[PDB]
Amino acid sequence: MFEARLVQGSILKKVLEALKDLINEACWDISSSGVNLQSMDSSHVSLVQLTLRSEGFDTYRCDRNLAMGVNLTSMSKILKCAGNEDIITLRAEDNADTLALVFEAPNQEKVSDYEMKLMDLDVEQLGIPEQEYSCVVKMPSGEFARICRDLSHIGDAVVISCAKDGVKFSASGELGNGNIKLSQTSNVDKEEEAVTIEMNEPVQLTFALRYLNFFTKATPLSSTVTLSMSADVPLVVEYKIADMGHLKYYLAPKIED
Amino acid sequence: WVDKYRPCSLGRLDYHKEQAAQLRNLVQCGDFPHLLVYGPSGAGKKTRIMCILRELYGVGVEKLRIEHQTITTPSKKKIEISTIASNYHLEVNPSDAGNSDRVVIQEMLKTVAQSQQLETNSQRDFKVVLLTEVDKLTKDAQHALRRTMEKYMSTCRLILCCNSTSKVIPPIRSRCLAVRVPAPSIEDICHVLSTVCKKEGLNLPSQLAHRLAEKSCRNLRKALLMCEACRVQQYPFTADQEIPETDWEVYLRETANAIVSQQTPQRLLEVRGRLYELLTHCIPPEIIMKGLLSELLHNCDGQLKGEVAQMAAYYEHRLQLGSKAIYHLEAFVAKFMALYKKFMED
Amino acid sequence: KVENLLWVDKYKPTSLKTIIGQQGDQSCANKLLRWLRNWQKSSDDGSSFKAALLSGPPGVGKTTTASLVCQELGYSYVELNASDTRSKSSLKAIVAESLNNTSIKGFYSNSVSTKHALIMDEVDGMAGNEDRGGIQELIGLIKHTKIPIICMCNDRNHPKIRSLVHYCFDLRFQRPRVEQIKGAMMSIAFKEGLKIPPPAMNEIILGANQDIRQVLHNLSMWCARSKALMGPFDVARKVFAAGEETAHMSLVDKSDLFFHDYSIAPLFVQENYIHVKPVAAGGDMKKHLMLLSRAADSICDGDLVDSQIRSKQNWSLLPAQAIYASVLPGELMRGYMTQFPTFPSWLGKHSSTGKHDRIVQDLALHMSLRTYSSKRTVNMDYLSLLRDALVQPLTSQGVDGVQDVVALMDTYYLMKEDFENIMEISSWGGKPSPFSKPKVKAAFTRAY
Amino acid sequence: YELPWVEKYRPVKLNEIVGNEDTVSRLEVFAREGNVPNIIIAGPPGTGKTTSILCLARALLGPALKDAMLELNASNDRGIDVVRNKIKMFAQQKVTLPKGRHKIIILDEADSMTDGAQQALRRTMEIYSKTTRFALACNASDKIIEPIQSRCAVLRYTKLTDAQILTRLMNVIEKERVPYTDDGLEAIIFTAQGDMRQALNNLQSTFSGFGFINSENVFKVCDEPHPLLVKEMIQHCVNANIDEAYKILAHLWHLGYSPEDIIGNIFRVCKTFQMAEYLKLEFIKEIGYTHMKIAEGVNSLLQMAGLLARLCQKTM
Amino acid sequence: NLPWVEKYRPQTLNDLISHQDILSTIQKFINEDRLPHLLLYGPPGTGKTSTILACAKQLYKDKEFGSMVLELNASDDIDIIRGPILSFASTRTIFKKGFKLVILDEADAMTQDAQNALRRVIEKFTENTRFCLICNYLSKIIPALQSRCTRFRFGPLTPELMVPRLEHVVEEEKVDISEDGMKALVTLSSGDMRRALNILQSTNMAFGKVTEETVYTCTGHPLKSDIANILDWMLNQDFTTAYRNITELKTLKGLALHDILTEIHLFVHRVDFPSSVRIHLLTKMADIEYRLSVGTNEKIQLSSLIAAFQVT
Ligand SMILES: Nc1ncnc2c1ncn2[C@@H]1O[C@H](COP(=O)(O)OP(=O)(O)OP(O)(O)=S)[C@@H](O)[C@H]1O
Ligand SMILES: Nc1ncnc2c1ncn2[C@@H]1O[C@H](COP(=O)(O)OP(=O)(O)OP(O)(O)=S)[C@@H](O)[C@H]1O
Ligand SMILES: Nc1ncnc2c1ncn2[C@@H]1O[C@H](COP(=O)(O)OP(=O)(O)OP(O)(O)=S)[C@@H](O)[C@H]1O
Ligand SMILES: Nc1ncnc2c1ncn2[C@@H]1O[C@H](COP(=O)(O)OP(=O)(O)O)[C@@H](O)[C@H]1O
Ligand SMILES: [Mg+2]
Ligand SMILES: [Mg+2]
Ligand SMILES: [Mg+2]
Repeated sequence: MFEARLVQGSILKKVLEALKDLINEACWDISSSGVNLQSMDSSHVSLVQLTLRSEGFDTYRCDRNLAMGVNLTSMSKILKCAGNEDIITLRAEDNADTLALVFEAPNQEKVSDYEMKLMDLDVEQLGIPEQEYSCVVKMPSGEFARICRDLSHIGDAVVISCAKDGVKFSASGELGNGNIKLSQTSNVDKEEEAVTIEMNEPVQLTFALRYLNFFTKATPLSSTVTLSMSADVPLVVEYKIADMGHLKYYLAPKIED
Repeated sequence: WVDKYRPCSLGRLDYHKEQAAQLRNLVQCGDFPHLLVYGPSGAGKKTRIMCILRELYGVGVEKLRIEHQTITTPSKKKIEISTIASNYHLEVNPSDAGNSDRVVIQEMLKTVAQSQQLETNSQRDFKVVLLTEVDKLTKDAQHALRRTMEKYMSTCRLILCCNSTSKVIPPIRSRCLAVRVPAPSIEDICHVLSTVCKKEGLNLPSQLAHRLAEKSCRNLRKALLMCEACRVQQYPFTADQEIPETDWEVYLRETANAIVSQQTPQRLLEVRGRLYELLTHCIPPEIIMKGLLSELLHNCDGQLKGEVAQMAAYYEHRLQLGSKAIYHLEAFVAKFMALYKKFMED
Repeated sequence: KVENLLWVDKYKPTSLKTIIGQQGDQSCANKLLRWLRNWQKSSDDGSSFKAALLSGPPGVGKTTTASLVCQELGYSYVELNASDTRSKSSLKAIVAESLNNTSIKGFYSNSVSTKHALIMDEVDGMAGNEDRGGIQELIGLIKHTKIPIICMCNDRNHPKIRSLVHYCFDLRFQRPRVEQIKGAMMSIAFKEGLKIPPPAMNEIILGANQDIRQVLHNLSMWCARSKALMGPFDVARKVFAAGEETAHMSLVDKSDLFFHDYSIAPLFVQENYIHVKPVAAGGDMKKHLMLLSRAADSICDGDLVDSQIRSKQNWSLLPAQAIYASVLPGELMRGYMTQFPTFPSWLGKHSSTGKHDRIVQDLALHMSLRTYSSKRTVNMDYLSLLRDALVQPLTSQGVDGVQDVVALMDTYYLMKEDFENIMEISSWGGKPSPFSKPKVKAAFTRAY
Repeated sequence: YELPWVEKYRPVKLNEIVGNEDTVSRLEVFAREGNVPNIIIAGPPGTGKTTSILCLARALLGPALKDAMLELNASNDRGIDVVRNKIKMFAQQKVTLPKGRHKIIILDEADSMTDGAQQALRRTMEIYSKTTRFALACNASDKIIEPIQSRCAVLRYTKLTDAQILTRLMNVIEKERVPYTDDGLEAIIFTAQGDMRQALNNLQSTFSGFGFINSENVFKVCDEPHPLLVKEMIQHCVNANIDEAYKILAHLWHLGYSPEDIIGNIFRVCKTFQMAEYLKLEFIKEIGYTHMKIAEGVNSLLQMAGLLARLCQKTM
Repeated sequence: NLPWVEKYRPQTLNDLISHQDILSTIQKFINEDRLPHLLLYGPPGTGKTSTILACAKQLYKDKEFGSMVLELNASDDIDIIRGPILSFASTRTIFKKGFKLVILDEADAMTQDAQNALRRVIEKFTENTRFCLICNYLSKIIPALQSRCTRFRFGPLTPELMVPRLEHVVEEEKVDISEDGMKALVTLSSGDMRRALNILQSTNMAFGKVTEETVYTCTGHPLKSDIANILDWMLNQDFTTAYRNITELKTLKGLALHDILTEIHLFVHRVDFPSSVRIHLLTKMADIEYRLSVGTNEKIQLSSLIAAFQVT
């Protein structure tokens, strides 16, 4: 039996509204170490890796390593039934067909125990190796979301150029051209908004904006987004969780001529 | 060169000159009516129609294109049709849609009527919707044609190019000026052949042109093709050329001769194979029946010809009611064998 | 141990040398393999296309062919079935940004291989209001792509697909010959421990119309009936017998013989009634011919009833048809079948007629200078004279075949495909085309 | 509210279906071993298609029938959107069944699905065949597109002989103790025409309206042209007596029997009649011709009288 | 003003005539709460939509009649089944306890797919909604659907039964009806009380008196003497003078060839022939009718009919 009680319930909610539009159905790999989720977009262009460590869950109990396929749309539809203050308890039997989610209101007698129906998913874990990226840009999440949502109005392809002095996003569409250059920030009081660009070689890649806008749906997860990027490897948009794990999005570059 | 010497102006026609002057007077006066032009195949209905269009609109009626429209049946069986169109007319054959000929008429007439509302100013205030092969429209489609012909009378005129109007509803015959294009005489065919060869600069003699005319059987296109085909093989033109005939004429003739030769089921099976080879090449069953019946009547007795003629008429009639033509063709053959053997033996 | 898998999945073609249909030099699977292997040179004479269109009858191996081809070359494909919505908006929001993009399977593999391709299966299912504007956006994607799109259809002669074939390398799967499927299914039935007489195997393969999936499902049901311890050919042979059905059959039974497979029984009877020798007509050919004519009359009456039932769905005339097309001829031809109840062979002739029809219609539409007749013999005689026009220059002089072929091909707006169509279209009686009756044809395809 | 006999006596296991011994034998084999293929059961109405599929699904799954079976009637929305969402999410759904058992998706009235729905159902049938099995039922097996028949075993069903309907009718009578007589049972079997559900419905309606079952009473609730009158009319036509056959014909026309009904009964009676053989065939030919002419729309009494005149002049 | 086909409608269930067995059985069904789905079929004007409406008004009240009875015509439109019918049958009515009633008039104009859907709807909700289908051709109804429900053939009304109601209507109104005007009304009605009352009212309102001549002129029905004249021209004249006479009569009054042919058939059966001649007349007339059904010239078909009669 796998039972995981999480007091910070909202996290789950947010995560599922972060994936439910990029991924349609995923395979939660539960183990005594935590919860992992590696899942490729249906068009084989974007990959997502979620990790929630067992030390972040208020109570964690996994006996045998489960691998439960869920329909992330159905899971989001179930989790939308929980208030932002609820204590969420996932529970699943040895090899059950259903996953019981118990939302307990914090200070009431209202306890709502739903029972989602798992699906059959035969996915293979892609092997992503630990890399040392050329350009790592740690910026505020809202900043990146604004950048992507703005450039989506101009054109449907963002050219990211990570030079020495600062990163520069660019786009060109039938109504004109635009480019947001983003300079590194100084050692000024607030820490979260301090842009931090650590580069080794000036890289330049071209990515699709549809998937970047799918990525930015996880901005409420954390305030700082980390863009790792090297030549001819997928962009790595990483959002930390509140000391529970992380959520990384790999986006593959456009075809260069 | 069949398409290389066909005239393009009503004053340039080779035969039926009084009718040509009449048609010119018609297009000259106002309010061009709905025309129903008919007459045996290969007599010049399309030539006269194209000349009428050249007299009606400018010469821009020759710079045409080929549009491919899709129609939807009262179910999901989608059908695709071919409309040859110009800047002032549209020639569609609303019969390839086998039994969905009622919707193509409505939709095409509607589309042409609405396109004429987009600044038709060249010389006339209407367009022409030339429907070829009208006598094969279903009655439910001819009724729609009747309705949508008046519904959009003011903006588009119709020219129905059929032959042997016998299967055209009187409601239509009463709303179209009947232009009748007879088959040109033997002498007219001879004169147009001599004219074509002289413009070609050839030596077409006076005894070969007459053989071409008598073999063409008042069909001008057949005569022109035979003249062109006796040149691709033996340019010098003598009095006794072996003027060729199309492949299927020969096949249908040898099939009839085979039916006449033997009267055994082992022969009837080979005749079934021949009828399949004929049907597969998409030649109409009525043509098969008429061509078989002729060569058969050439090999019967005067007392038997009546029964055979009535048998062919009966079977052909029934074939126009069923779906699989090979059934009725083979039945006709089997019946003729059973009759001819009993006649010859006895 | 119980099996949780069908035969259609136990004995699927796990490799490429196992596709029963095509293992030849230039077949639908090797042509596609060679078009894919050197697709990079695009961005057979099909190296100029950006997409393939595998089309043909059901159950022949199109899906398996495309999957195994994309799998042998290390490609990685994204299949889009008909159970996936593919309207214009959905299509250009799902697969638009993936065509000119790199696949993440190209970096992270569990070896690593680039060359991502797309597979658009069941492209003729993109019909109806749900998939509104699918084919238009699909050709708009094919026009601007950077990865090989492999579209699969089911009937190339479709209105929506006719606007798509102009952009796709056109492959066409043939129904596999009966001997190939026979060898394969005999090997399979041997693996399974099921013994079936080869005649019954030929019967099963023919009744299923050489549909390998259907013959596999039929073998499964056969083995099921075997473990439990009347086909079309059998009933078609039981209607023209004499000696055993004297008291065994009545009008109800003879009328029921039609109802076993009432959709195909009349065709079987019309095909096999001619190989019978009426016991009533004891060798007297004058009576045997008369019985044949009477049976033919009855079969035409059955055809009339059939054409009447088809139009308005009036299933109350089924007994009348059973009387005209199956019982009557029986009593008229009640002798002894000679050889075998051969297949009706009318469906193939109707399909070939539809092919010749559309071929002639296309060739005639290109000759729309100032003359046209949709599909009549008017065009069959223009096109016979065009075939004798074309072949003449080359028959008589090798040096003028090119000049005249081009002059005519461009005077009437014709192409090389049109040439091939006009050549083996007017071959009556299996007569060889006057173009194979040598050295100039090689330079003829290369210089055109 | 008591439920009808068509349901109170519905067979709950395949040993009680009397329809087609060979096909039901195949299905019992499948209910024993357990690895069914996608099956399309096609046949005339009332013969036990829905019942066979339901009993097969029950015997396969067992107590997981609430969890592993999805039935979709003709009264349910089965457009392309339902086929792409509900049926697909059920095929993908995980249910743990014994070794050889599979989930079952019963699409009753499979001939009522539009082509788009079946096209969207093809690949769902094909992909998930490792855990999901489909069981379609239909009457017109040509309304199902060819690619769906290519991935199904097409099990044919045929009408029931009179003996089978009689056995089941006696099994029901024994349980209900309804007073009957042989002529009444022959009347019910004549009005049934193979439909085993029609026979039961007529039995229950007759018993509930009147009680005792006799032919006089059976033809008081069915009320089609009494086969004795039609037999007498055909007999007069055999003796070349037109003026005495038109008598019965105009009598039947007086009571307002539609000519389609008159021709249906004339055919069904002239088929199993006691004439010669050649004469019977010469009669059935003309009756078929007139049936064609009436289905086409020429349904006046003059056409029936012309049919009688032809039948008379066949026997000089 | 108000038509007599509505003023004299049978308001109760016993005011129905000529169907005493069916009416008694339906009344017994009502008394015992055993009312099954009903299929009322038969020729027009015989009392179907009145039988079921009387049964309804006996079953519900007049204020429950809007929320528990769905009177739906089937000739307006598969969507009608899963639409209003499935949404009416599946839902309860809030405060009323008891089944509902759905009355599908013209239930044979439904396509076969709609009848499959409706058969499943019926089979499902069979204890809170009773269906009553109404049709003229039971042959048009799918055998599946008809199996579900008990069938009642409302045949035509014999003239003995229907004459008393016409006599009551005549006495209640003021119609000076002759002793044969009633006969020429019963004959032309052909056994549907609606047409009988309609013809009677319209003729009494147009001419003012009903007799054997006035009704024949108000309905334009070909008089018996005219058809006798035509048969005499055909039977006792030259071919050409019969063609001329028949054409002149056929154009004098509005007369087609279908009606000529029908009446001439009835006469062929009336008058005495050698009984081997009427086999020929009947065959030829039944072929001429088929020939006319396909849209042919009537000038060649009339001549064919005269040729048929020239066997004499
Ligand atoms: N050439 C073949 N060789 C071996 N098995 C075959 C072959 N063709 C079909 N099969 C079998 O039939 C099954 C289905 O074949 P598919 O290739 O899926 O048919 P299909 O061409 O997709 O037909 P559609 O999609 O209905 S038009 C496979 O799983 C194989 O078991
Ligand atoms: N072969 C049979 N053996 C026993 N009872 C049968 C048989 N066929 C039908 N029945 C009875 O008839 C009832 C209805 O039969 P169904 O299984 O509904 O037939 P069906 O094939 O569904 O007919 P449709 O769906 O209208 S085409 C069942 O509840 C049984 O009581
Ligand atoms: N048995 C009857 N008793 C009394 N009046 C009747 C009877 N039958 C018909 N009528 C009268 O005829 C009129 C029409 O009868 P309806 O019941 O409407 O016939 P109908 O069966 O509905 O015909 P349809 O709907 O066109 S098939 C009614 O208004 C009554 O006045
Ligand atoms: N007046 C004419 N002068 C010369 N050739 C003609 C004339 N009329 C018809 N033709 C010949 O007939 C050919 C086509 O006949 P067409 O006009 O199509 O008649 P139909 O429509 O009956 O076949 C033309 O290409 C031309 O060769
Ligand atoms: Mg496939
Ligand atoms: Mg059923
Ligand atoms: Mg009514």
